[PDB]
Amino acid sequence: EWQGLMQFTLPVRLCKEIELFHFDIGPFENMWPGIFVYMVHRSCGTSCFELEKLCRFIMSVKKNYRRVPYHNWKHAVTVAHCMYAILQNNHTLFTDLERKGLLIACLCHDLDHRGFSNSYLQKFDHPLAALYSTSTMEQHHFSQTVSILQLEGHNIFSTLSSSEYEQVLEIIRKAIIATDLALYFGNRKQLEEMYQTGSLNLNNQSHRDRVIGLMMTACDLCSVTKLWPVTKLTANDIYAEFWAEGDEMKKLGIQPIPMMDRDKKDEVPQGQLGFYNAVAIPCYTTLTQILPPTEPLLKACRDNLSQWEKVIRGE
Ligand SMILES: COc1cn(-c2ccc3c(c2F)C(C)(C)C(=O)N3CC2CC2)nc(-c2ccnn2-c2ccccc2)c1=O
Ligand SMILES: [Mg+2]
Ligand SMILES: [Zn+2]
Repeated sequence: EWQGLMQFTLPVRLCKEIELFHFDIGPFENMWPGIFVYMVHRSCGTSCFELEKLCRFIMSVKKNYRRVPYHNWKHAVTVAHCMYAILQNNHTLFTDLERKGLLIACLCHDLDHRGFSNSYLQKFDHPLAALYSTSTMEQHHFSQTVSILQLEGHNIFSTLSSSEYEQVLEIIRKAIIATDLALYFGNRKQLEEMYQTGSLNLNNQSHRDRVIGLMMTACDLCSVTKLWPVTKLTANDIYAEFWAEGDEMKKLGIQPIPMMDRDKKDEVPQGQLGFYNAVAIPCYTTLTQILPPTEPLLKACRDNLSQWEKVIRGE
């Protein structure tokens, strides 16, 4: 499988489309691994990784996403593509090591997801929660990333120096942990404060980490930034996963919270409106403030919000 990837060439008709924030990978499943190779090559250079190691790595990542309704291989590549578009539109700001780390972090950020929230795992004293008390799944995702990197023929970072290697692994660690949405709220609030007091300073590593964390959230949530038919379908996948978790609670006779209850289906449009207003709009607003070229994400998020309003109002 990995050898045929080495030969892959992105069809020329997709060379312009892939640069756009709203690009939907949906119709191109057999190309997803090749699309990631393409994005790495354009963003980090063709001399960045040894091609064979990169190809082995990508295929091992793919195999370590489970067949769940939403946190699957499709989501991994979708998030990686959003990061690509952010990086391509902010060419001066990030280092070569950051561009490498962040594309890899995005592809890996939900590795071996089981379709359960951290809350679920903690409540039922699952072994992963016994191991990782906070940001439970995210620590697991990073752990899985490191395990794949340490496989024979998979160390894509083998040709970095000792210091550069630990640096990129820390970029990846922080970026994956930042995808714990519980951490986003505080991160965005701190960034908003720093922005408006004019103290935000990208020479400051801790400020940089915060900006990278917000970029990670923005990429992770980017299904809300696609054209309406794409966004609407992805919402189906998201709730399928919410409801499957709810169903697991019902197996103990336990009534789940509304968001995870398939019997509360009629409340979905209102639920989405609430989520866009409370989470997605603030995310892309703050991101656009810090990185003006990301504005198309906010524009697309606003468009989908108005679509959900129309659904609620029966228009
Ligand atoms: C209602 O509709 C939606 C609700 N959520 C949502 C999710 C988790 C949590 C919450 C949410 F709102 C709250 C309630 C804030 C919460 O505490 N968690 C758990 C998390 C803190 C640790 N996400 C999406 C969405 C749109 C795009 N990607 N995702 C997404 C889907 C699954 C997981 C994460 C994000 C969505 O569409
Ligand atoms: Mg996650
Ligand atoms: Zn994710």
